Amino acid sequence: YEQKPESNQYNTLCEYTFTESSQQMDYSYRILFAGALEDAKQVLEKTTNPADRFATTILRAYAFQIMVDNTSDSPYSEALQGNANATPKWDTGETVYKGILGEIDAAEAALDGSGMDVPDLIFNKNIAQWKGFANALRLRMYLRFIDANIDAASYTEKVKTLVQNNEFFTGDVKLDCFLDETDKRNPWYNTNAVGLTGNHCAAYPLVSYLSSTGDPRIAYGISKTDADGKYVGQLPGGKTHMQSILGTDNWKNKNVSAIDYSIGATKPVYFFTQAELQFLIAEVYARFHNDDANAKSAYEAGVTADFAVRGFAGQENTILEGACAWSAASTQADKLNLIYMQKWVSLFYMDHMEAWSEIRRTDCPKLSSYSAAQIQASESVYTPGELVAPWTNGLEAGGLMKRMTYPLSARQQNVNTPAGVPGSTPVWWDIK
Amino acid sequence: NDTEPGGTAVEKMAGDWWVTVNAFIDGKEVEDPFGAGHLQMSTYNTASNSETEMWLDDLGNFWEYKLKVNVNYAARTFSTTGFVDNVTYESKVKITDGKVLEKAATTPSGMPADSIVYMVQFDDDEDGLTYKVSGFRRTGFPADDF
Amino acid sequence: CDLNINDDPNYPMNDQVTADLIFPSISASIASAVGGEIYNYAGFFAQY
Amino acid sequence: EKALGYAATSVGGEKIAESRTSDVMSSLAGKIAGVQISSTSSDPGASNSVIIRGVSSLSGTNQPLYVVDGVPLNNSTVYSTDGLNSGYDFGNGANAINPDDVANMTILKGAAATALYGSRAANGVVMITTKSGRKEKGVGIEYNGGVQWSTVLRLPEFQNEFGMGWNGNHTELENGSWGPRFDGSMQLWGNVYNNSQKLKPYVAMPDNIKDFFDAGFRYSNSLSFNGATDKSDYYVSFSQISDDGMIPTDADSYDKYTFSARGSHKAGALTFSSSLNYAYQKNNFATTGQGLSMLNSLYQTPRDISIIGLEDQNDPFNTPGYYYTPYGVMNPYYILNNYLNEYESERFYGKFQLDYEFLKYFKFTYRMGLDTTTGQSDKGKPNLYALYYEGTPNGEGQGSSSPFSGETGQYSEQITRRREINQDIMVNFNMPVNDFNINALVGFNGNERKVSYQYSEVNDLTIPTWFNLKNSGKTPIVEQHMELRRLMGVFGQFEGSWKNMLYLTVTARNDWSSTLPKENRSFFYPGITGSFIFSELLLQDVITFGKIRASWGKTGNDADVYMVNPVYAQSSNRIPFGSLTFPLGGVNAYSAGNVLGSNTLSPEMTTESEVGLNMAFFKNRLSFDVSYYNRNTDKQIFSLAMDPASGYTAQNMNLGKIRNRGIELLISGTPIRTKDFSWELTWNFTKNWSKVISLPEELGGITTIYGLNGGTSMYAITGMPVGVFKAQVAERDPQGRIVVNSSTGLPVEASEFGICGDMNNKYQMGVSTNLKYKGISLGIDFDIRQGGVMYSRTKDINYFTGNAIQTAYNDRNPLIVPNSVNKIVNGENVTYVENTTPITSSNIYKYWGDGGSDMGSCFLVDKSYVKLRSVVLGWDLPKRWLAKTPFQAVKVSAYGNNLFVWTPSSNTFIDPEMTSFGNDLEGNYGEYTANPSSRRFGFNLMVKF
Amino acid sequence: TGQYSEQITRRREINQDIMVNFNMPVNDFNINALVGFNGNERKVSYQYSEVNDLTIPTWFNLKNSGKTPIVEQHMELRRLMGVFGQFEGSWKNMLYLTV
Amino acid sequence: GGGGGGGGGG
Ligand SMILES: CCCCCCCCCC(=O)OCCCOC(=O)CCCCCCCCC
Ligand SMILES: CCCCCCCCCC(=O)OCCCOC(=O)CCCCCCCCC
Ligand SMILES: [Ca+2]
Ligand code: NA
Repeated sequence: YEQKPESNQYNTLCEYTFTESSQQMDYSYRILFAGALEDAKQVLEKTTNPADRFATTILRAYAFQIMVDNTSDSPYSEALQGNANATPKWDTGETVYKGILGEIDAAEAALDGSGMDVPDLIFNKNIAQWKGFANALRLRMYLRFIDANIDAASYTEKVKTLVQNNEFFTGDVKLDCFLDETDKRNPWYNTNAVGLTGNHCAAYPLVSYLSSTGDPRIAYGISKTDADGKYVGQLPGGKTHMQSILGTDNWKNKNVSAIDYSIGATKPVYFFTQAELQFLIAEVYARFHNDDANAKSAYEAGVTADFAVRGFAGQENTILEGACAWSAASTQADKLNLIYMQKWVSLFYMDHMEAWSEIRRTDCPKLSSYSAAQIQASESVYTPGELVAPWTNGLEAGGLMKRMTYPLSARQQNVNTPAGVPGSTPVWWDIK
Repeated sequence: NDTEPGGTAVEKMAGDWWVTVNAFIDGKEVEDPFGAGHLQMSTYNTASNSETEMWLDDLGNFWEYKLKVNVNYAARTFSTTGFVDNVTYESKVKITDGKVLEKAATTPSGMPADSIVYMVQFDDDEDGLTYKVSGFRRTGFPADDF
Repeated sequence: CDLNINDDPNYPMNDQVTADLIFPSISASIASAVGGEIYNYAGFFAQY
Repeated sequence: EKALGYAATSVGGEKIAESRTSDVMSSLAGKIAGVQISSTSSDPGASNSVIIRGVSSLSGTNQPLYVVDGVPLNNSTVYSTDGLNSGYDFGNGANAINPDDVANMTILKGAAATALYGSRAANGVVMITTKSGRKEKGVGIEYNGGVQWSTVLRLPEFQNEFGMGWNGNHTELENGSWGPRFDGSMQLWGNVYNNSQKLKPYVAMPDNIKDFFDAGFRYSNSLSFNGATDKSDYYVSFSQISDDGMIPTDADSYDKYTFSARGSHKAGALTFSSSLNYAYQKNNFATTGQGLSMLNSLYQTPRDISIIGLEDQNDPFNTPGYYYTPYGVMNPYYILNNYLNEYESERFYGKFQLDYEFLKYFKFTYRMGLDTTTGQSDKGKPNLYALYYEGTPNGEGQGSSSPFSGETGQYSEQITRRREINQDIMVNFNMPVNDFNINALVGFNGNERKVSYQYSEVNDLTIPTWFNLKNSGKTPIVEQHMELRRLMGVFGQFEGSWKNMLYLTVTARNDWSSTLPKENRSFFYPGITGSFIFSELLLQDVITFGKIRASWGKTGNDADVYMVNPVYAQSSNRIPFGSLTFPLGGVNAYSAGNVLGSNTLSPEMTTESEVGLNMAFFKNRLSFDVSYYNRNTDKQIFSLAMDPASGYTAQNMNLGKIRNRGIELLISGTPIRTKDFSWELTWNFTKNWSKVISLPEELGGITTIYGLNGGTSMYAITGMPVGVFKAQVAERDPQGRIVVNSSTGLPVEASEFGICGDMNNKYQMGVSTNLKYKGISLGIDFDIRQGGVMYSRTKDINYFTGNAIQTAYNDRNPLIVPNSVNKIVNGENVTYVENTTPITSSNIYKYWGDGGSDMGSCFLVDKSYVKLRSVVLGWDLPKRWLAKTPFQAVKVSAYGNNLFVWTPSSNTFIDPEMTSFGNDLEGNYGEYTANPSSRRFGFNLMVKF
Repeated sequence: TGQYSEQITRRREINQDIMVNFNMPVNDFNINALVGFNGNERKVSYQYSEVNDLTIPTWFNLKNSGKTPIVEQHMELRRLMGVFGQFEGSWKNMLYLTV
Repeated sequence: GGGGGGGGGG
């Protein structure tokens, strides 16, 4: 999505004109370390029940992973020590990815058969599915190492041992327990439909790709234009430019397709969608085994999972047997292209953090050779689905966003926080 | 006790303009030979914020030229001494008898507007003529657009 | 000393109470009875 | 008793009362050296700030101890905990005093000799003394009847060149004035209702905002009764004050009622006295801030829109679903007639004092004080969504970008209970020996403060306008809170005297506090002051009086309540513009509290050394007072910012020294004094040097006092003055040229925020003049404060809205930022070239909205001003006219307050005397579209029987 | 399953009396007249909050529930003015009459 | 800092 023309809350996210002092992550950093990770430390101090320790460790590891995919380095090994170390050193993302994967391992091996005696709003004390949540994160991180070419050999054999065991989660990994009232909604909804007014319109890449593929999912989360009744995306960071070029009266909200908030009031919060799980296996098969039949199986498992979640069960036919089908794809790269693009669709309005990080790892969707201003002048140059570097771009080195600023809170009170790099420098596992 | 908003050194001759390009052919002036209609053009100050020069920018809409012209702010005139570098695309342009005439023109809505006029030649124009760029300052009502 | 203060502030103005504000009471009222103490003593008479 | 070893100032009640202010201390603004006194706003019933010798407490208790007779008077503040979205200020504890009841106010600025009052006297003391019964003619009745008006003082200076539009283009629904230069032509504006639209001349209305305001109006009535015998006295007083401010409708409203009755009776060696006072208050606030608040809605008005034409709601175009603009604001008249913010408070305080003299030189005294308060807030918003959303442009015609989403109505109510008790047991000994004189007094002090409240709120009003906890189909929200703290202490104060010439006093006091760690609650603080009147035993008689004083002393201090132990709160998560709290979904959860406790804290210790001089000449026709002070506050207990990756966002610890050094200087003289005419001038001058010395560096040496997320933030940083602002600034090349985006033309942000000022005045002074001629009295007082900066949302909005005069800059023709370059970077070779990209007309709006070439730092505004603070014309009727009348005295009076303000040329927006974040330290952050300061003038009739 | 509630109630009554009294002996008779005005205003209000099912089974606080709170609020207001008169007559400290 | 802040509409 992009910034709705008639409001202004996210101009600097869209044009990448934010800085370290814009604290675009300071709230999240706070609630991740002083909230989630501290309570985990206490839970670990208060219970001796392996299954509770196990599910706690998985949520701790998941929180570290998120931070690392934002700022590469994260505190760890020296964090959560209070006054014993108010300025923890920032470990390199790699040292914490191996660390938290070691923790999950040690916690799984600690299991004894006894049950969870703790309120579990993710899985309702189903130990089997915490195990699947933990393998799914292993898959997710094992593939980060490989495409970073760091110990790729061994993590290649583990990712294959993982996928043939098929010991993953069923359904979705989600916190589904919100109500449409007050302080109890989906966080994104609450912030952007209750706290603020509508700020989101559809982006051009998404809208052109869904309309090209003839995808019915295009109605889920996206509304027709009030001006004309079509699906119209806005080019990244191009709000001020479309108003400059078309005139104020011909590029209002009327002319661009709004993101629909009404499906979000009680919408769950996803940590690992099932569509994403299958799309990762479909990749492991297609690329490290040579098992086309199985890759296609997990690819179609992915499209039909995401088709059911948005309320279009029965309609995967329109991209599974329609053109962009596993067989109108001759190269093995055209089929990995197929997996990554449908992973990308399946992650819209579900788990946006994971979409961006997988965009960084596979670099698919690719970055268009054509600039925003060219794409606007003649759309034929554009191949629907590839990203567009923002029309105004505050990255001195251009291109796309690769990481997030360090928290200003960490900057001002932790002498050891790494020096602010620009948003163009990649995290430790994005190497192209 | 009234705060003066301020401005750059050439504030009153900077602007956005709606102009049409005429030519002088065989002595007589022919109306819009290139059939281009009304076109958008900007003039604006230089980063040096001087009273002595000013940018003239056709915005890619006629010949794709942009050059600094010499300005006399008091007489509201602007010209070039011979041919000057075109920064848009490696060419050379000459601006002659340039005037900004306050409230002298009228908009399509029948309202007074500032007029702009200037004669122009280009060194890669195979026919080597002098053109007359004339227009008015843009208002902002879409009725006055083209 | 205004004496016209005898409209009960604890309850809404009678205009503002519309048919859609009253109608859901009808089923809940009926349910609280026939699924409560009536249902109760009927379970003894039917010998459940 | 001016054997005092440090600076103080005495004001008689006649001058306190004569400004006819609702409050005791706001008439004193700019008249006392070292006493900084400012109101939070001109809204009726607002708090007043009083800070003596700068801020010492980093958060956030810098008010002086108010001691009424002399019992600690409670002075808690009631103002909004969220000043961005719903700012309101309901008052200050000292405001309850009836100014007509005051006999003498002495303000003690020194923290060297505080054993009498305890810890809270380190911010200074305001020692009020109330009037007593007296013998006089005739019946002992004084009446004061007042009447007064207020008008708006300074509105932002507006551009009047361009009307409604955006990007330079004409629109019909904008909240801003980025359209075309005015034509005089017939344009369309506002929504279309029933297939018809408003069409008006496209001209400016320069007075449109000015004419929205009313004249405020205020009546007051004060009555007292007094009498004495030679063994007793009795005083009983009543005061009423009814304020309806300049904002249209009754939404500025303050009603004050006080009643008080004090008496004494001596029998033999025993005297008992008591003073019992009751105070009532009802405030109504016109809420401020960035949402559907009145003033935000009012400032976002095109310069061609007539505001007073928007009031009639029988005109459908002013109805909320067709109001001309839908961009996150509403009709101000609708917000004022339909939103509720209300406060009501009843308060009883008093003392009992028993004095018993024995053995010729001893005096025992017992004094008990009790202060108790109940207050009730009631806040409501209509459910705009179900009222106006479907069917209207503003409306379902705007979808998710409507001002009615999710304005589904809200109502809450809070009830708050405060109660302080103070107990004093003192025995005093006083005996002359030779020319020497010994004054010794030892004492015990007990203190107990408690506050509690309960709070309940419902959202989604079923019947949209009725504000009642029953009117919601959804879960209510409830909160309850209680604090209790206790202090005991013993103290002694020995005062030696020699021949009315050499006064030397020493103090000493050891408190025990509940709020310190159990292992360390006792703290001890001594103090030495001295005084020497050298003109007494120096001829002439040209030196009327000559005094030199010195003081060295410490005062201790404990922490705020409950800062030693770890807590677990009920789990909640603060997310941008919202929360996600437990219970979900049926489960309740507790999270470890995000402030780390400490059981190692030690007491706070304030040390101060002061010298001073006081000389008078020619029968007190020329006087001066000067003081030099050096105050450091050490080990102050504070919740100091910490990296959240430690597990907590803050740790309680002892800070370092906050220092205030400065000079206070007062000069007065009467150039002219005949029988019928006297003229006196007075000049007071203050210069205070604020410096934080150290913040424990293990946590960095910076901590936030108040700031916007990714926006202007005020800090305390290790080596600098309290309250330094950081704000966004344009990048600049090594040569001071401003770096500019090569495509849009607008300035580029720098890597870091720039340090852009502090909150402190560099100096502040007043100049006053009094003229008497035959019972005619004329006073003029000027208040000067220069230096410091302050965030101003008033500017920020009139820049963004394109209404400020500054935005008419290049007459809005495309322009290159003078002295601008582009940063050409190829991998790692940075090079700057001359910028040739102009700001287009379409983007002019955004150049100014973000602050021009200053960027965010633009909205830090110079705090400086000169004010004509008060003027008082007074006429005591000649006594002979009162002969066949019941009147002993009549004095008619005319006065004006806050009459005119001059500011630097860089500030054409606000009266710097505004805030949105209270009357203490966080208030210095700035003003978040506070309501505009008022100019007040009135009459007062004083009738004595 | 536990319960905790809290109520704050607030009452306030104002009464005002303005009277003039007249007393004159005439011969043996004695006359005392009294005309007056009375004004009165009474007001009570309260606000009430309650939570059930206590998470921590012994701690009595409105935070200590995972279930819905109950909230109730109440106000009543009544006013009254009156005029009155009381004539008492008296003969020789023997007959007394009052109207 | 802390405390949000919204842009306006235009
Ligand atoms: C000549 C008699 C002197 C009696 C002096 C009473 C001495 C106790 C002070 C004390 O220990 O701590 C005071 C802190 C709070 O006290 C209260 O909350 C009030 C407790 C109740 C005090 C009642 C005092 C009665 C006064 C006639
Ligand atoms: C010589 C003075 C005679 C004053 C006589 C005042 C008479 C009017 C009372 C009235 O109408 O109704 C009383 C009902 C409640 O009164 C209030 O709520 C109190 C209203 C405020 C009354 C303030 C009285 C101040 C008296 C010092
Ligand atoms: Ca008013
Ligand atoms: Na926490």
